[PDB]
Amino acid sequence: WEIEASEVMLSTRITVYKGKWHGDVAVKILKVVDPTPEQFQAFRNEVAVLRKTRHVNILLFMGYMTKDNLAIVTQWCEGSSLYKHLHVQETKFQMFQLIDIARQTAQGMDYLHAKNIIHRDMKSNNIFLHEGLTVKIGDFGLATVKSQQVEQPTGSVLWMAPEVIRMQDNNPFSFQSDVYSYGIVLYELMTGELPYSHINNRDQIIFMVGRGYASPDLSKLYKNCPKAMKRLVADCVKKVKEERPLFPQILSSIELLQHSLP
Amino acid sequence: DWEIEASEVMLSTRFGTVYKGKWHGDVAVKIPTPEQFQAFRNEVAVLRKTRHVNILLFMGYMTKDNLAIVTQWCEGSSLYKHLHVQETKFQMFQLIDIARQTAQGMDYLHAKNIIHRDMKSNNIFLHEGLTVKIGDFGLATVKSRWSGSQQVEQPTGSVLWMAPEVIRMQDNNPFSFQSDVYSYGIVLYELMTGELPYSHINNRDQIIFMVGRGYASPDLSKLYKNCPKAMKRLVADCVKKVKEERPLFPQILSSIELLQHSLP
Amino acid sequence: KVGELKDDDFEKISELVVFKVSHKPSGLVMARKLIHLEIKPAIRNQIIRELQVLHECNSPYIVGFYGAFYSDGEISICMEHMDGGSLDQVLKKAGRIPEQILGKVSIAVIKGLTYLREKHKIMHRDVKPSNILVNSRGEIKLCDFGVSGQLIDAMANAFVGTRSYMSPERLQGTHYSVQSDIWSMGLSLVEMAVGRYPIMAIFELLDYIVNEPPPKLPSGVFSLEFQDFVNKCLIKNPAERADLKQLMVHAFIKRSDAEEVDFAGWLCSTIGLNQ
Amino acid sequence: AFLTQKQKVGELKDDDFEKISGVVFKVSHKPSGLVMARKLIHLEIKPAIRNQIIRELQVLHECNSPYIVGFYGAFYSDGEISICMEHMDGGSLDQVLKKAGRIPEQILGKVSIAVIKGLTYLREKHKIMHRDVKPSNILVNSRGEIKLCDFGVSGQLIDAMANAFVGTRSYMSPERLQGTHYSVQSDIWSMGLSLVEMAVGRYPIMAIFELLDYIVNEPPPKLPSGVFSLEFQDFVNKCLIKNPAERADLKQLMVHAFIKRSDAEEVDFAGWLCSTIG
Ligand SMILES: CNS(=O)(=O)Nc1nccc(Cc2c(C)c3ccc(Oc4ncccc4F)cc3oc2=O)c1F
Ligand SMILES: CNS(=O)(=O)Nc1nccc(Cc2c(C)c3ccc(Oc4ncccc4F)cc3oc2=O)c1F
Repeated sequence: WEIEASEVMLSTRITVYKGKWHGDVAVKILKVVDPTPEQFQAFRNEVAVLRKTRHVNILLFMGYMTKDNLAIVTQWCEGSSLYKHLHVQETKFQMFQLIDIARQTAQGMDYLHAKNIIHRDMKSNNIFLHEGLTVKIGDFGLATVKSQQVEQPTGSVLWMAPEVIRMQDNNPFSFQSDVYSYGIVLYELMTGELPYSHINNRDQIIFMVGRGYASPDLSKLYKNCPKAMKRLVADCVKKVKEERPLFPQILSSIELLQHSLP
Repeated sequence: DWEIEASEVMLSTRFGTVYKGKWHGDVAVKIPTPEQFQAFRNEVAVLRKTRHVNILLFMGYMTKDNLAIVTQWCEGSSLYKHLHVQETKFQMFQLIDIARQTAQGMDYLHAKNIIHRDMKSNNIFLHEGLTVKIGDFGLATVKSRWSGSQQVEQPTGSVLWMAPEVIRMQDNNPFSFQSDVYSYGIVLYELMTGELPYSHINNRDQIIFMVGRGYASPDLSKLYKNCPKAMKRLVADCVKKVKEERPLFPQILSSIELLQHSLP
Repeated sequence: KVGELKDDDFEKISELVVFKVSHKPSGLVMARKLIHLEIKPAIRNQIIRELQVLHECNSPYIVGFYGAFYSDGEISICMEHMDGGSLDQVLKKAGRIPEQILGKVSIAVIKGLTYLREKHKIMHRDVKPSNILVNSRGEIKLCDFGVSGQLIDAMANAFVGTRSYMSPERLQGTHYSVQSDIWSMGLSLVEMAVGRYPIMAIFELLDYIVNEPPPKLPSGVFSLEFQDFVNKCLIKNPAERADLKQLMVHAFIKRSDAEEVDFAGWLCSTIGLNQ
Repeated sequence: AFLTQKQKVGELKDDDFEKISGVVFKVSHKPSGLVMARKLIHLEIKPAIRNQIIRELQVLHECNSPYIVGFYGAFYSDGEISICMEHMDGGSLDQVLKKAGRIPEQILGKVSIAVIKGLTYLREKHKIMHRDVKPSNILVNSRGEIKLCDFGVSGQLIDAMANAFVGTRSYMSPERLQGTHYSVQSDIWSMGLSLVEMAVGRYPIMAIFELLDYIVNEPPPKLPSGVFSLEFQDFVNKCLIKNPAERADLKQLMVHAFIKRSDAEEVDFAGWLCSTIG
């Protein structure tokens, strides 16, 4: 998957650059003057994961770059992120296509778990709503295949798991952390506001979640929703990892609740 | 990417009508003799290289039991149905967008050194009627420095899209970039007119002899008066009987983007 | 006796694409041929309307017709089952075809063409031994002819057709008539006469047809009037080719009609059947 | 004398500035020849939120003191929030802590005097708390004045910044970490932690949750009695009381003896920094 520098023209900048190569492409270039070999092995791990992913719900990898600064070539998504649709512009979504988004991204994470991939960074900025109907999952820089001490967490503290935050295990990252992150995505999806909005302190949120005192509030869910959906929302946010359900049962519940509409 | 699937897909009934399956969403499935194995490994070999938004996304293969190829399930109809079955009232911007998407997919395939050899409007699907998908790579190939050594087989398809040098078969390997350029030119004719070429002829052998001798060409007078003049020039000179005079795909994309940006 | 036809009324028995079927209320065996068409619906309605034309086509030399219908995206044509098979299958099984059988099949095809001319004013256009059938009772019928031009226009895309017995003058688009069918009949009679094309891409065959004259049979293997018959059937000039009234007074047709041949017994010996 | 320097600088635009050397950069205005400090903050928020934030950001104009970093203006450009302030050439004390390793005790006394006077000034005039007292937020110049910066002035901007940087070191009081009542005692706790941190140069005892757990369940570390005089340990143990009820308020930081004897000392900070740089 070798691409030489002279065919990719860097057209506009929106780090990330909108380029032109056999079509509109999005180029994730890491402009670092002194590349450490840690970034080298991170880049090799990223491209090694991206070569194993071929699905309609995953942002499509096409190629990489080696000389000058390291860059990643993928397709150019048209539209905006789910964070930008939900908390920046506030598009008035209707119920049906919200459950459609839920089942599509659940299908994407189910395919990632079937292909033995842990995304590890599931949040709203990683959800691209491509022409308003199709979902894409990208930015696999922290994706890792299971097969040592885990690296320090770097993402936002909202979508992390309590066992991620207290990190008492060498490798607390697993299927169920992604399940809880998907549950938080569902939480913001059915309400439209970020969880723990009444708290404006980062370390307070970290400590209150780590000690298990804090929890998302389901009171802002409208009561015209079917009770199976709120039961699913309550089940997917459960703190202890051994009773959080797996993605095939989630997909089965979603299609079961979709089927019942007359 | 690669690797084999399992019995997760379901068999409903033990050229049909539907071969649709279910494997993490809607998917499309294709279908021990040696002649099937040659084409099957050629299909998987060409499909491991294709990653593009205009190309049909290969998903996996199955070698156990019957030979199968699983790919994504597109929503919509083929382009042939859209022009000759339902007669959808397309606007001109949609047709030019379809032409530039197919040109972009061909430019990617030829830049990555791939010949499908087998264009027609049957193999072009409109995904939700918006984005093109090019598929059915059963007769695809990879060019090489030894590709001229091997002798190509009979295409046995439909003679309306093949090139005169193809239908003559005087060279050892009549296929090249320009044969696909001619087939794309017939596709441009079908987009800009709406009917099959050589409509006044109702004999295939008549078509074979009358085109293979260089005595026939599609009628350029059936193009609409409100078609772009550069579009008429493009479809005219990509169907030239001379193999060398047909322009390459970068020229075609440049002309199409020039005519798109020229329109107010 | 056979009324309307539907898909559920037929039971698949065997393959001859052709599936041998039977109609359950009636109990007679028919032959059902399926063709795949990607054609507009109203056009297929017209295809049904002028495939109803074959109701008045009855003769001892034309395959009987029962009905036609459309189902499951496939056009369904139904004809009388007629078990002796085509001359291509008989040619593969028997190896050679003797000259008196050649005279009988020539008489059959020429009388069928005269019947079609005098009763329907249409033509066959596809003379090749796969389209002539033989019955166990010795009658030689014709089928697969061009009855409705919309169906030719619809089928004008896919043919497989590695070879071609098409007339030379119908390769550049000149005037055509029954003389082209006579010429293709000459090619068919010569083809089976020897059992091979006695001389390889399809365009080379059309080149071979158009630019240089057809071959001659040796005089030592067949009687002289047979070579006279075929060389009158293999004239390149459309006007110089003998028409139907000329072949009905040729010496070969009167000697073949004067001959009494156990054609039914010989074909039953060839297929090895005991009713 | 610094007031008239803003008076000769009119409108500020992004095209009139140039790259020289969130994220913080320095900028200069070419005819004036003065140096300004630019702070760049990235937020993905509503337009109305951005405008009420900038409407809360104008207040820094009336925040004028020799103990508070001066202010120029703030505006919006390229999906970013720009904060313009007046430049300290000496940088924050964290960088000179990494440069020197340790700081002489009278310098910490002068820093303590400056920060407590700044806290008194801020609580008298605006009645607001700093919320972010750490050595990266305190600045010095080549002249010798020590000023506070990047305080919690805009609650909507605090809500916007509530989730961003991960947190490697934390200097925040326990009583706000439980979510209970917090006051200026939180800033006093943070000040005490900052001064002991620059006193010894490193944290004398891990992921961020471990520091949070250690802070909530255990008393803070204390200095040895055999090294320094008992009055400085008295300073730090009055500043490191867990319960804010008996934790010392700013008045008995003012009448505390160490602050008075440090005020009595004449410490020339400019001469020592010029000896440090050369
Ligand atoms: C290749 N040469 S060409 O290019 O001239 N094309 C064509 N030539 C000749 C004909 C046609 C179409 C045609 C076909 C093939 C056809 C087949 C079967 C049929 O059933 C029966 N037939 C006779 C008796 C009883 C029946 F039940 C009716 C048919 O009627 C038709 O019209 C062509 F397309
Ligand atoms: C950990 N405690 S917390 O959870 O409360 N988080 C927060 N703590 C404290 C503050 C804030 C927000 C803040 C920020 C960061 C800020 C930064 C610069 C600024 O410019 C200047 N400032 C002073 C002098 C000159 C200037 F140019 C104004 C600012 O104003 C602000 O409001 C927090 F989010």
